[PDB]
Amino acid sequence: VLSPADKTNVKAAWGKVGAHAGEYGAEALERMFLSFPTTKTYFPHFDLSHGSAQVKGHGKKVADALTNAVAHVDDMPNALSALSDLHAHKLRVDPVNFKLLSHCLLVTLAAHLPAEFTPAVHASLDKFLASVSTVLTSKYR
Amino acid sequence: VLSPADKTNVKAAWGKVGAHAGEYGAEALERMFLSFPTTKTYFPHFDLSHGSAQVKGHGKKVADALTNAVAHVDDMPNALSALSDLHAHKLRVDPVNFKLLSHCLLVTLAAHLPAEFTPAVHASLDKFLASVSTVLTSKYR
Amino acid sequence: VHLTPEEKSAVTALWGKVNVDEVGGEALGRLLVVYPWTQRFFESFGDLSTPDAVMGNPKVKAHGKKVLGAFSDGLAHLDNLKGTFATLSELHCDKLHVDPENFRLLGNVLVCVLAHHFGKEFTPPVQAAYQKVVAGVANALAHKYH
Amino acid sequence: VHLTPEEKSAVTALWGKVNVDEVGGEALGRLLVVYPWTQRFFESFGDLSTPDAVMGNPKVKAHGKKVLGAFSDGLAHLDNLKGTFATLSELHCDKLHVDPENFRLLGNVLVCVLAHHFGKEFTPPVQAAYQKVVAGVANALAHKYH
Ligand code: HEM
Ligand code: HEM
Ligand code: HEM
Ligand code: HEM
Repeated sequence: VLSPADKTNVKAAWGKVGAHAGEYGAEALERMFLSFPTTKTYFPHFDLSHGSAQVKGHGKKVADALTNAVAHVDDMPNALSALSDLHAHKLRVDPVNFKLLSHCLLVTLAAHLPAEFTPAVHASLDKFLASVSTVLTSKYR
Repeated sequence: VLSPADKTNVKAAWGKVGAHAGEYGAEALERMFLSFPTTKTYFPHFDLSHGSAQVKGHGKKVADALTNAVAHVDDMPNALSALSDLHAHKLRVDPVNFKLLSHCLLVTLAAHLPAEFTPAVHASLDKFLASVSTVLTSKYR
Repeated sequence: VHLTPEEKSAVTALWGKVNVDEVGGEALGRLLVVYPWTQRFFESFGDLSTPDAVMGNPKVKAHGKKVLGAFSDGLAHLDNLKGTFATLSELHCDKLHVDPENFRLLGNVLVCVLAHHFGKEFTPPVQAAYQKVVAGVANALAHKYH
Repeated sequence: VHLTPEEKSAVTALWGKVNVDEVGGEALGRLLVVYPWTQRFFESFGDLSTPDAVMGNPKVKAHGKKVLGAFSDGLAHLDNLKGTFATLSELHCDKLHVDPENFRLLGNVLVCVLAHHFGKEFTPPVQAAYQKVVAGVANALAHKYH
């Protein structure tokens, strides 16, 4: 459950990300594939080498989705409705993996936002990514 | 999300359990302590030997909580309010342990309900136990 | 995997009563029902849209037999699971692209199935022994992932 | 844990720049803030109800130093983490009653602290090497639980 403080924190952190959101998306993905190789099982059709355009492209889509989630933080389940359908009925990614990507996004943000990544913001961002994950897996069964 | 079919399945299975709720709760705990020994870290004040009075008493309390939850399936956050509060602010059991207990409760039920534990009912109970675990950890942060 | 000799003996004593054909189909079918996302690997099997379709699907039954036959062979080498499942680990990673989390899910569904099948004989200590086995098999199957 | 030679070099090189005292207090503090249920082991430390309280607590700082100092010692014995941490595993299980999931959580928080501190130097390959190390230490600390 996000508190107003959490929403405030996420909107400030995501705002500083700004136009680099897509870049960070791609880096989080690269960090995930290297740190947790079992996640590559969902991308057999991708070139996963460093600097891959598919990774850069997919990173952009993930980032744009998160930006939309932040804009619609008070009604995420409707805002992400299409994505939750796609993940539940088509992609069918095991829920454990969402934690892995979330961790890698936090690591990425920490590496890019020294001043803004305080313990309070870290906590709000972790809750936020967990809520997004929960929404993306809410229609699995 | 629990569908009407899920609710019917759970109600039917738990009704078959009836007066044995407490016995099954104790069995589930013993199963958990033996299969997943890290769970014992939360009970250093208990005698955990087979048939211990503390295990028996605790199993009955756990079972009664689940009976209450089944009866209030459409109103679980309110019905389990005291327990959510207790777990979040006093006991503070790491969320991963709820899936270990839920698995051991399913195994216990399987072992006792030959006719009733069909694949559909198995799914509904697993969903029910996940929902209960979610409510109990909902106030953690 | 480190099972005690009394744990090993309990595991083998119970397994001798298991019809791997029946149990295999039931275990794989329940996995597909209880955790629907695992269906992603079996679109080639046909209709899996309802519990009744899954449980009655002949390809699900045949595959269950194969899986649990390989599991059964593994029980003869509890002291060297890594070795026994090495080729299968490579196959599941490089060719089939199966997330190893699925092996853990199947392990727990199998434990439920054994409990359903044997009832009171599936005691807490016997369960504990099978939990070690199923974790060990999942770890072995995940060892060659990269 | 098996690290490739370049991984070993990366781990060692970065760690040579870490101030254990500082990093330790930050990682433990962040654990207590981000996952507040971990506060259950530290009631005697005082009021831990706000982030500022936690981060400025001298007992959190001190314990952070202790924890990370032991961790540091382990980096010199990557080839035998289990033996190195055996006595500490037994202590955490039998005396302190610490659920080993806590070791996994601290590992991930530690990764975030290193990234925060080192920025761009904490590259994807460097993170991967550290993820292997923190998982190995966590498994080592969990090994003697019974
Ligand atoms: C914050 C969590 C995540 C978000 C917001 C997210 C969002 C998205 C978006 C926006 C797409 C593109 C959909 C489209 O093109 O219409 C997508 C596709 C996909 N996602 Fe998720 N995703 C998340 C986590 C994950 C995880 C954890 C995995 C598994 C490791 C995963 C696997 C996939 C795959 C395989 C695709 C299809 C890629 C392709 O073929 O182009 N995603 N996701
Ligand atoms: C199905 C999920 C669970 C439910 C419904 C449940 C319910 C309960 C209930 C009813 C109580 C007694 C409260 C009272 O004193 O009136 C309790 C206490 C307790 N629970 Fe939970 N519990 C669950 C899972 C867990 C988990 C997984 C653990 C950790 C492994 C755990 C650890 C404890 C502990 C340590 C106590 C205090 C026991 C004592 O000192 O007497 N519980 N729980
Ligand atoms: C106890 C764990 C498991 C064992 C021992 C096992 C064993 C096997 C074996 C022996 C084969 C046939 C290999 C060949 O000769 O081609 C196979 C194939 C396969 N397995 Fe696994 N399996 C296990 C779990 C799983 C699970 C959990 C999944 C997915 C949810 C899975 C997915 C597959 C798929 C998709 C195939 C190929 C099916 C086909 O031929 O169309 N396996 N497995
Ligand atoms: C990298 C993982 C960790 C290492 C290497 C580590 C190491 C240590 C060491 C060296 C001590 C002092 C033991 C002694 O007095 O001889 C200690 C104590 C303790 N640790 Fe761990 N620790 C780790 C993680 C954790 C975590 C995650 C928690 C809980 C969140 C925890 C809880 C405690 C507690 C409660 C004590 C006793 C504190 C006291 O008496 O002042 N430890 N640990």
